[PDB]
Amino acid sequence: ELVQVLRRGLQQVSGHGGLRGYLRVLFRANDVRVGTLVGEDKYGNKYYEDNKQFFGRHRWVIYTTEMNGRDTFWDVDGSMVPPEWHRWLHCMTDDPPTTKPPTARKYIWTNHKFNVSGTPQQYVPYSTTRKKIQEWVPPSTPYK
Amino acid sequence: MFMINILSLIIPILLAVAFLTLVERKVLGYMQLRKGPNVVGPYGLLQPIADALKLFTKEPLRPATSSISMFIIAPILALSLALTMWVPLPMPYPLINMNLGVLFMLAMSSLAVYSILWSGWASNSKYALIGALRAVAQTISYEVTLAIILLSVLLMNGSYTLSTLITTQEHIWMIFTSWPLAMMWFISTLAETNRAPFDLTEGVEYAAGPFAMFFMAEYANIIMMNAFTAILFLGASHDPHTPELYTINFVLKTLALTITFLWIRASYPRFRYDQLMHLLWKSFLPLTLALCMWHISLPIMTASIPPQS
Amino acid sequence: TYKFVNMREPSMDMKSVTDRAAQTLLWTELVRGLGMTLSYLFREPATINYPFEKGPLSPRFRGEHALRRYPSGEERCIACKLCEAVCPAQAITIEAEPRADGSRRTTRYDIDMTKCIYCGFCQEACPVDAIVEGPNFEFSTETHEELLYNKEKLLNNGDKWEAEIAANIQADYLYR
Amino acid sequence: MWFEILPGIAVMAACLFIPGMATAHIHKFTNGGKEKRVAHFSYQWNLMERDRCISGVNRYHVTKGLENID
Amino acid sequence: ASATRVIQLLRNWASGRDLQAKLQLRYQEISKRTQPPPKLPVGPSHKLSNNYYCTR
Amino acid sequence: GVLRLVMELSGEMVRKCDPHIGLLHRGTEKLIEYKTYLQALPYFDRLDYVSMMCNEQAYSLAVEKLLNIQPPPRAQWIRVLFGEITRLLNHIMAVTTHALDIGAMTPFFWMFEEREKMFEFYERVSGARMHAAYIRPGGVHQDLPLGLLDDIYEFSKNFSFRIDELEEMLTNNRIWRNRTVDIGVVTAEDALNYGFSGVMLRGSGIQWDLRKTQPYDVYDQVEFDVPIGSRGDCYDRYLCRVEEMRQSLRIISQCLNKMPPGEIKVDDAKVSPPKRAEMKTSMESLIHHFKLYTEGYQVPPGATYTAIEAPKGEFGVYLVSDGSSRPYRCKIKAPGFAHLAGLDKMSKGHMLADVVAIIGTQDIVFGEVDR
Amino acid sequence: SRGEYVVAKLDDLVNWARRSSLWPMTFGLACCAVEMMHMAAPRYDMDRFGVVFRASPRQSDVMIVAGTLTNKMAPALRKVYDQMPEPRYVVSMGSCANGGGYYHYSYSVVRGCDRIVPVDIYVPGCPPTAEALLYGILQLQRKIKREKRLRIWYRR
Ligand SMILES: CCCCCCCCCCCCCCCCCC(=O)OC[C@H](COP(=O)([O-])OCC[N+](C)(C)C)OC(=O)CCCCCCCCCCCCCCCCC
Ligand SMILES: CCCCCCCCCCCCCCCCCC(=O)OC[C@H](COP(=O)([O-])OCC[N+](C)(C)C)OC(=O)CCCCCCCCCCCCCCCCC
Ligand SMILES: CCCCCCCCCCCCCCCCCC(=O)OC[C@H](COP(=O)([O-])OCC[N+](C)(C)C)OC(=O)CCCCCCCCCCCCCCCCC
Ligand SMILES: CCCCCCCCCCCCCCCCC[C@@H](O)O[C@H](CO[C@H](O)CCCCCCCCCCCCCCC)COP(=O)(O)OCC[N+](C)(C)C
Ligand SMILES: CCCCCCCCCCCCCCCCC[C@@H](O)O[C@H](CO[C@H](O)CCCCCCCCCCCCCCC)COP(=O)(O)OCC[N+](C)(C)C
Ligand SMILES: CCCCCCCC/C=C/CCCCCCCC(=O)OC[C@H](COP(=O)(O)OCCN)OC(=O)CCCCCCC/C=C/CCCCCCCC
Ligand SMILES: CCCCCCCC/C=C/CCCCCCCC(=O)OC[C@H](COP(=O)(O)OCCN)OC(=O)CCCCCCC/C=C/CCCCCCCC
Ligand SMILES: CC(C)NC(=N)NC(=N)Nc1ccc(Cl)cc1
Ligand SMILES: CC(C)NC(=N)NC(=N)Nc1ccc(Cl)cc1
Ligand code: SF4
Ligand code: SF4
Ligand code: SF4
Repeated sequence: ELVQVLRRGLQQVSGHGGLRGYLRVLFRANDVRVGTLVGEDKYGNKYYEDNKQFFGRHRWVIYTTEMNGRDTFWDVDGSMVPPEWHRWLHCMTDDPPTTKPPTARKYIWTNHKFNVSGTPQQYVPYSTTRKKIQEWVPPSTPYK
Repeated sequence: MFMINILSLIIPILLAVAFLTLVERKVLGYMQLRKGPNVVGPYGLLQPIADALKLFTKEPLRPATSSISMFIIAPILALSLALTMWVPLPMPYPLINMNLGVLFMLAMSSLAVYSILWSGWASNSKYALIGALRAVAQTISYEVTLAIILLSVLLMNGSYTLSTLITTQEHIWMIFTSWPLAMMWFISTLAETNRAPFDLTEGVEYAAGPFAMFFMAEYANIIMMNAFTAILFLGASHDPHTPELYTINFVLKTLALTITFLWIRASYPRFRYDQLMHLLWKSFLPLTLALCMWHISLPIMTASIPPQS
Repeated sequence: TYKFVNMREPSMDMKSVTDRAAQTLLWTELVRGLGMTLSYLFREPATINYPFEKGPLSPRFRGEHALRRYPSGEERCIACKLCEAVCPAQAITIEAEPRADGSRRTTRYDIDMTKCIYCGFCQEACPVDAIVEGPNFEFSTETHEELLYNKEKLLNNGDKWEAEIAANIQADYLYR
Repeated sequence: MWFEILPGIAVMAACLFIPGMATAHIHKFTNGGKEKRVAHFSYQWNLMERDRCISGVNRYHVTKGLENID
Repeated sequence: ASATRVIQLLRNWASGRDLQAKLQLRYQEISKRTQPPPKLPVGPSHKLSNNYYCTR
Repeated sequence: GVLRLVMELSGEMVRKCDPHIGLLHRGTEKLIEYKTYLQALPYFDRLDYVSMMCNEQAYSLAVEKLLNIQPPPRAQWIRVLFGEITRLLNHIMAVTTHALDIGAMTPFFWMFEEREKMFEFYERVSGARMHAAYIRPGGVHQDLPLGLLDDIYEFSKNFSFRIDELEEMLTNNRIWRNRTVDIGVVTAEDALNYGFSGVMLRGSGIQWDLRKTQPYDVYDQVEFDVPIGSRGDCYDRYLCRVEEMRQSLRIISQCLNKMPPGEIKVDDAKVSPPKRAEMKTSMESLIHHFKLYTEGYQVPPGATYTAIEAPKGEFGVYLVSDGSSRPYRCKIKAPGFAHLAGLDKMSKGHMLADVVAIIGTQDIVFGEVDR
Repeated sequence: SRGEYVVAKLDDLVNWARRSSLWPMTFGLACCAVEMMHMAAPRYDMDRFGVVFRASPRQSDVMIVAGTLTNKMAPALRKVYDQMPEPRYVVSMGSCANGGGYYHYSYSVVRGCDRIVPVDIYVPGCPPTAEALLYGILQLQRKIKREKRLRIWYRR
């Protein structure tokens, strides 16, 4: 009935923590659905799951308001997620990183970085090999 | 106070045009299983503003080989005639109460035909000129059919007054009375407004600001046509002491008719030019003439001639 | 076997003629199309809320390239140039020399991502599983140069995506 | 869902409400709380002119009656 | 899905067919994204004897 | 978007059509000559990019015929199943884009959601949503992941309703009938001789189909009907395409029921690469992997012409091998080339919209037209 | 400064409109065009971002070069780019548009559309995923957000 739908909408309003939270999730995420929290990474992203939605909308992420040195309250990217939560969100597996932590290595990055194109941290190519032919340096002593 | 009334008639029409663009996009998306604009604002209630700002702060491309006089006059004429056709419409009281309001609408539409021809001839391009000529032919043919239908309908009204139309439709609906005329009127309004399945012109030279003028004029014409159809065939009950009920009912009917316009555009394919031309002269015009004869004969043979006053 | 799709003469009896005439005068099929479109309008949209929601993928997905390391930290590539031999687009350039400790290791390893066709032949031909196609697909750049990866960029990609790449390889290494 | 189209339709309805309501309110305000007289014919115009003359305040809507004649 | 009963009746009547049976959206009827490890079979030439390549 | 058309009109009629093809020519044949046999597979993958796996299958059949080897039965069944899936994709694209050119767009969006689901199937089986490069000479690259057949079955269950919804909007629509009926009529003899194949022949009424006359893979072990037109116009061709979609659904059901077990590539390490575990534990396997991925297998000298019933008609490969590991010559016969050549014949006595409808019903891919 | 504040706010307002309302002209030349149709499909729905499905060259602000640009086709691309009214942006989608792709060494292929038109965004892939193209479009939007036309003009 319409009454049930209105009650569900009011519950969604109350589920986000009042009015300010509802408005925040409406304006910076364009969706006000509520789902069970699965976990949170070290950057502030919150990952939610709701299996009642159809496939492709049953898992989502609310991005943090500040990642690394960039203010990401409005400017949110798809590259801001760490690799393990990236795999979980893209549904290559059914196991969240909290349940199945990734294997730890001494060379794996501890801090994740998003796309740095258009920024001073952007990648610039260069040749990684040494010079091929060495020239002959003339003697420093005059002959006459 | 009359200038205040004029502004209250004008500005809400433009706002309704912008939000009609928004509503059309969202309705088409939901019919096509998409979502439509829901990102720019809350549920997408900033897309018309963003589009207007971009089109205003977009560079124009006025051709060097073009008549500047016509290039400026055509959008001005189109917008002025789009806004003018709202002053005789009663809702429930017209801004300008005219004894002959219907003929004013016909004359305004006939003059509004000139905008397409002038815009086509201003570009000094052969292909745009040919497209404009085809559009002019389609518009004038469906103008003939609209005029005959509107003459047929008003024979049960007694005059050319839309207030008298309301008084006539106080009891029952002209759509109940003359539904075949309603069908042909709706199709002819679609063809006149050049909406699908009759968008042959869009199926170009103007850009940026002047393009927005034509867009607003076309959408205002669409809204005006839907409002006129709602008044003519879906007459609401008018209470002199609480006029707001009639206004609410009329606005709801106009919105329903415009939504039906969008629905038809989403649903149907496009006619060919010769196919739609044969649609009128060989299918609509004979039936229109027959129904005109029938509606002339009906009041006489049933002793139900409407009062002149 | 075969069948006819448009060979069916309509009946000419008065009932059928009247039905067809009513269909012509009263737009029955057009009303049917309107009803179908209205039903689709009242159905639920199939749009995901990108970038907060992502489309499903598979462990076999091919995206940004990366170079892996051993658990000991030594890089897996042994400078064998099967990459360069098997690359259809010739997007891989490899130069090698003996390392300071005598190992067979690369000194130049460049992949032109604007020339690569993302076909996945390089990770099939690797005898040591060094070069892989990572799951990342959101590495768009604002300049042409940034898409000319080198050994440092590929090693950084491998270190950055090592966990997810290792998980995908573990999940899909029995089919290879 | 499909109810997300309502806010745009609501704004359109609010915009289209303004013309008729404003016209009715202005007509009632400029005529002493009564509907504007419809002078479609010369007889009606003569009636309006006579009403204005008998009112004498140069307003046709100021109506006078039995208390005015006697 | 999650539509109201009146909406379901309206969409079924407008389309003319029962749309609840055939849904365009996938609701938990698809396979799990994580599957048990496989064990692929070997071909006919995985023989330790009488498998000379000159005969095949 | 890469078509240039020079049209001479008489008022409203079209008196001359001249297609100026060549805006998407890339020297694919010469590049294939410069590549090896394994490195030339993506070139066929990118020829007709709505029938990617069909082109892969045609090239694989040509190379296997030259090599005188035979794929395993499971590989053949997988190839047939994915060829039918690709046929569904191509027919959806053709019909929906034909409607999109002529007006209607809602069926385009619906059937493109269906195409998105089929692309999900493609990505699951190969890792690439469009250009799988999955069918290779000797079988297929990898075995099907567990649980893929169940999802294919679900998709096949929920597709006949989609076809019915598509037909509700176009089949009996009077506007669609006006736009497509008695336009682009071609007789059987003219169609043949101009060099027509597939849907054009079936619409004109010729009872010809490669899948039944010259079976390949395991197409002779399935039952399906071949639609036949009567008037040879756009409407008949559209009906034939819809019925072909239904028949491909039937074939997909049969393949799902009768998928066999076994290996997915020929057990010949001198042609098909050995498994990674064998390569990392066996010296012969390592040598064969090295040689196959560096030099490539040699093909005996000869010349072959192998044609398959791609969704757009007869797609053929004329492959000439000089005994090396790289093809000496590779001619690609695309069905759209002859159709676009015959466009001028079909456009006589019509208008611009009719020309658009004729192009749409010819279903031209300029990638395969130009190569 | 009040003038600095006003020009900054006006720049933010103008950039917001251009960022939110994008009307791209799709130059679909090859297989990369199919992924654009799938981005416009219901699942991703490029329309919901304010990116109109299609537009004419006169009313377009973004040109998406998606496909192999050949020598016989380059002049037409340059002509339509010239006909586009400023401000105009270019998104090169796919390997063929970015560099040469599979056809880099061909005699009849332009090795990168950046040899013909100035490209603003490069999207890598063959073909790029619909999500990849959507990410490229959003990156273009965020790049527009950093434009400072009025700030530069006021400091001239
Ligand atoms: C670009 C083409 C332009 C073409 C036109 C150029 C010249 C314009 C000349 C304007 C003449 C105005 C005539 C009316 C003057 C007042 C008379 C009066 O009070 O009439 C009462 C009548 C009352 O209507 P009635 O018929 O009900 O009257 C009977 C009822 N009583 C007696 C009680 C009043 O008003 C009308 O008839 C209204 C219709 C007027 C039609 C003429 C003006 C048309 C304007 C639109 C066309 C031009 C648009 C240009 C746009 C810009 C282009 C760049
Ligand atoms: C996109 C899908 C569209 C589906 C169809 C939507 C319209 C449904 C009508 C049938 C199809 C269209 C036929 C042509 C138009 C018919 C017009 C018609 O009959 O309209 C019926 C009613 C008005 O008719 P009515 O019954 O109110 O008027 C009575 C008239 N007399 C007194 C003379 C008998 O209008 C509507 O239903 C409006 C529909 C469009 C607007 C949708 C959003 C608003 C939803 C309802 C809000 C209700 C509260 C509003 C505020 C109230 C404050 C007190
Ligand atoms: C119903 C409403 C209809 C109208 C709606 C639209 C109008 C309302 C919104 C307008 C927003 C502003 C848009 C302006 C255009 C910006 C983009 C543009 O074109 O940039 C190109 C140029 C950039 O200049 P440029 O010279 O650097 O250009 C670069 C060089 N070329 C030309 C080669 C590209 O913009 C301008 O030149 C605009 C400058 C004037 C506008 C005002 C800026 C200053 C405002 C503050 C002044 C001081 C205030 C304090 C003191 C007051 C004292 C009285
Ligand atoms: C009748 C016509 C009405 C038209 C409008 C009807 C619908 C109106 C809906 C408006 C809902 C509110 C929108 C608010 C959007 C977000 C506002 C904010 O995010 O933007 C600010 C700037 O935006 C503007 O200031 C807000 C404008 C809101 C809309 C104003 C009314 C719309 C204009 C109406 C024009 C009508 C004429 C045009 C017709 C075509 C920047 O703030 P920020 O930098 O992040 O600060 C940090 C964020 N913190 C504080 C949470 C930490
Ligand atoms: C017919 C002509 C119409 C004229 C209308 C004139 C009126 C001005 C128009 C005002 C429209 C509303 C203001 C703009 C709405 C901002 C909405 C807000 O939410 O945008 C924020 C952007 O804020 C930016 O900081 C710019 C703020 C917008 C500009 C506000 C300027 C201040 C108000 C206008 C002042 C005008 C100058 C006054 C000088 C005295 C964040 O959104 P976004 O960027 O998408 O990032 C989120 C991306 N998601 C959705 C995917 C998560
Ligand atoms: C498939 C259909 C396409 C064929 C038909 C399309 C016709 C388009 C013809 C292209 C020729 C270009 C000229 C025609 C449009 C003129 C637009 C114009 O005048 O723009 C002026 C404006 C000038 O700058 P401003 O904005 O005023 O100042 C700020 C500077 N940043 O914009 C410009 O920058 C354009 C200036 C150079 C463009 C003109 C150079 C080419 C002229 C050669 C003559 C060609 C004429 C075409 C003849 C057509 C019949 C054969
Ligand atoms: C306002 C309420 C809205 C409710 C309806 C929702 C919207 C419905 C709109 C859907 C329509 C879709 C757009 C239609 C565009 C095309 C219309 C069309 O094709 O009609 C043409 C149609 C057929 O054309 P063809 O078949 O192509 O020509 C071949 C001839 N053998 O011709 C017509 O004129 C249609 C008929 C209209 C008039 C119908 C009159 C029926 C007969 C009236 C008999 C009663 C006489 C009164 C005397 C009574 C005596 C007691
Ligand atoms: C048919 C397509 C090109 N149109 C649109 N999606 N929106 C549109 N032309 N833009 C717009 C919005 C508001 C106003 Cl007042 C004037 C123009
Ligand atoms: C080469 C084949 C596979 N591709 C397609 N571009 N067919 C085509 N008619 N599709 C299409 C898509 C959008 C528009 Cl606006 C107009 C046409
Ligand atoms: S994916 Fe293919 S084209 Fe790309 S680098 Fe690897 S082998 Fe070369
Ligand atoms: S195949 Fe492996 S070991 Fe050989 S060059 Fe490539 S990454 Fe290095
Ligand atoms: S980059 Fe790949 S998918 Fe895109 S046009 Fe080139 S070959 Fe086709």
